[PDB]
Amino acid sequence: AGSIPGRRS
Amino acid sequence: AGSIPGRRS
Amino acid sequence: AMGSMERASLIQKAKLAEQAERYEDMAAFMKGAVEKGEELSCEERNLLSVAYKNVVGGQRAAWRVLSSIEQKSNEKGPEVREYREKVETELQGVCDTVLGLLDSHLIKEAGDAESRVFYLKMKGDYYRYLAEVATGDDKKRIIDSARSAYQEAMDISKKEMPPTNPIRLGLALNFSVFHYEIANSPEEAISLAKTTFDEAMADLHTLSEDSYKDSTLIMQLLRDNLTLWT
Amino acid sequence: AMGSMERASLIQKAKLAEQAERYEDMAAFMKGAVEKGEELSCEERNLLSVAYKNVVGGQRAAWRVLSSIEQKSNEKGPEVREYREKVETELQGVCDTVLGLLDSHLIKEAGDAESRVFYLKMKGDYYRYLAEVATGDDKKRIIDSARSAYQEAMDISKKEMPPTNPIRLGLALNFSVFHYEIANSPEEAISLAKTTFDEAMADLHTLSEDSYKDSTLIMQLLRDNLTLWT
Ligand SMILES: *Cc1ccc([N+](=O)[O-])c(O)c1
Ligand SMILES: *Cc1ccc([N+](=O)[O-])c(O)c1
Ligand SMILES: [Cl-]
Ligand SMILES: [Cl-]
Repeated sequence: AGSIPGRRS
Repeated sequence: AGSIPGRRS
Repeated sequence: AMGSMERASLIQKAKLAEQAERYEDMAAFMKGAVEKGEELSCEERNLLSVAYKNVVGGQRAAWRVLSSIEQKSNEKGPEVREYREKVETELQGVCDTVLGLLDSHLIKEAGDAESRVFYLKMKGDYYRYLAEVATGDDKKRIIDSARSAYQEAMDISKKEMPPTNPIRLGLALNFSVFHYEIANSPEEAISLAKTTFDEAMADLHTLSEDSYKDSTLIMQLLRDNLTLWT
Repeated sequence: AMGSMERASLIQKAKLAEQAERYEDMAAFMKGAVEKGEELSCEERNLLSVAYKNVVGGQRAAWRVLSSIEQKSNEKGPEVREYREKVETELQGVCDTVLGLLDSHLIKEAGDAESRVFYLKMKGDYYRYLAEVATGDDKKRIIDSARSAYQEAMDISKKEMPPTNPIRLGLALNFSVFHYEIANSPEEAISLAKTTFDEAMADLHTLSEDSYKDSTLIMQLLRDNLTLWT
């Protein structure tokens, strides 16, 4: 189950 | 030019 | 340690730290920028979020490795537990720091829907990360704190944003993960993901080519989860 | 901070930190183990080396990103230089820490060829990393310190180890990189890599299947460099 990766601006 | 990676035991 | 550096220099160095993949530095720089007391721009909010997502993401991955080893062991001594506890404490400290920034005073000064939803989504996420490792008297209160932040963000985004807004979509994605992984409510998770996806699909016709790409990217993540859950 | 923890617990936690990809922790645990004052086993030496190779490897990668940005800029202000300097100082601190461990007192207590060559190779490597960022009065002395450590290690390994020994091969590989990248001696680098490879090829027939795999792995790295250099 994937949340927002959100690790790259 | 590659040295020994050496990052995994 | 950042009180003596200009706000603009902190932002510039946060961008450099991202390029160098120095996310602990990036987070410290953005923490310094927040503590200057001015509201954050859209780009600045993204830098804050990216920095701490990377830091806590590394901590969560390490915690899961160690927690898995610890579960298998249950005699090697106290070492696996001790070290899992150390990582867990550092993770909780980072979550507390982010939540402290939101509470002092990012959220209360956030008046626009875009900023307020963004910060409330963050608040839900970092309580969710606390909930992932919680086991004591306050696990239920931690879960309800995550739920409450997500719910307020959802209510605002449904009133103030179009169904394709990327922040609205990412909030719904993460709230659905909260339902599935934390709240033991897989049907709620599936229902939210489906309704979010379908409402966005119906609004894509209003978007430019670039906005279409932004929205369909996150819609695919909703679809990926539904494929895994059904 | 590790003085109160058992040596064996430090080693156990270093292994856990590697599994969790927490290399700063791994290095601190192995630094604590070294400071207990006992010699290190073969496996323990590898843990020490892996930990600090990862830590400094991350710092070197970040330094190169920032140094490249800084070179392109040469007006954005002092920020790129300031932050490159910060990373550079942290990198130099890690190198100094490792070199301090070797000098106090790993090398002087290392009597066997396998341990002494291992530590002298490390000493060459971490002076090489200092040389990569050096620009002042001591750049030449730093380069000669790397050269001297590598040379002593080479002399021992040629006397005491077979040409296929993985430590002997990795030492020659890294000394050849020193020649090519640091000492402006590409012909020496090429000659060393070729002679090392050919002498190993001729000794493979003496090895078991598992030793053969270990040696040919590093021989391929020598070949990769020769392909790049010729
Ligand atoms: C929380 C969130 C929502 C959307 C996007 N996006 O990429 O459009 C994020 O990175 C994060
Ligand atoms: C320095 C060195 C030499 C050999 C190997 N090996 O993998 O056989 C290393 O990891 C490091
Ligand atoms: Cl610990
Ligand atoms: Cl700086």
